[PDB]
Amino acid sequence: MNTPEHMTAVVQRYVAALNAGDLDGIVALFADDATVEHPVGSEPRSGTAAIREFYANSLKLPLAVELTQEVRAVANEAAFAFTVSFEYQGRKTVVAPINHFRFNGAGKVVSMRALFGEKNIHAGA
Amino acid sequence: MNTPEHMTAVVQRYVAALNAGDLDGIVALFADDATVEHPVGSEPRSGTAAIREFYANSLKLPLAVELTQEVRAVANEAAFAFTVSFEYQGRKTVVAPINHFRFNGAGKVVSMRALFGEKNIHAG
Ligand SMILES: C[C@]12CCc3c(ccc4cc(O)ccc34)[C@@H]1CCC2=O
Ligand SMILES: C[C@]12CCc3c(ccc4cc(O)ccc34)[C@@H]1CCC2=O
Repeated sequence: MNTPEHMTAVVQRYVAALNAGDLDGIVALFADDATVEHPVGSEPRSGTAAIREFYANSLKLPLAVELTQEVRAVANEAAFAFTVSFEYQGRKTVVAPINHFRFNGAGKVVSMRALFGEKNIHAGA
Repeated sequence: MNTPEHMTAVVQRYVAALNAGDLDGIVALFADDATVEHPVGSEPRSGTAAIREFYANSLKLPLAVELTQEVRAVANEAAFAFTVSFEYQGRKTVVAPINHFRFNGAGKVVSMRALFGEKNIHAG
């Protein structure tokens, strides 16, 4: 099994990597054949190239990402509450998702699902 | 597809029914063919009779429950952060899971999963 400490560390490193604008850092958390599903209910992005593309696009704006509560880690899975803040043309957005990671045997992430809706996107005006 | 309003209010009723020790009310939120998996990793209890006994058992001690952040609701799913507290034999325990609901076409919860580890169980 994965250890909860390893999963929690991966979640923390993922946030730090977002904050550092570190694309290779993020992508390396993932399995070769992982999936990102963003938002929940959309067609999952699949494989390294599509994952790299999703995060490359995500990082076009400077992000302030913040783990808002302790990570919840059990078996081969982790879930976490966080915020992602950004600003474009003088307009602030704070999104509050809850994300879910499944890990494989090697301790790599095999799926990401980002669960959030419109009521979780918060504007500055 | 379910409304985020509806999935959100269901999360509120759930928390309320836990606080109220209102067993019938927790159970009515779930579909006939729902399953509950608590903690993620265990064998899912399945169907109305097994779900009721799951709650009946948890409700042997009075539960103090509260959402610690906004609900997230999208597509047919909601996820929520919360603490659940109880007191037995002179010890207070606080657990902080994140739960995940899937809803069916008719607005009932057809799947629940409680995500928490040892580090989310707190002994004061
Ligand atoms: C600034 C601008 C008009 C307004 C505007 C632009 C780009 C992004 C924006 C984002 C906003 O949230 C509000 C206004 C703009 C244009 C780019 C060039 C231009 O004239
Ligand atoms: C299962 C639960 C979340 C976790 C939890 C509950 C009750 C007692 C518990 C006791 C524990 O040692 C660990 C976790 C729980 C809640 C009852 C309803 C609910 O959603």
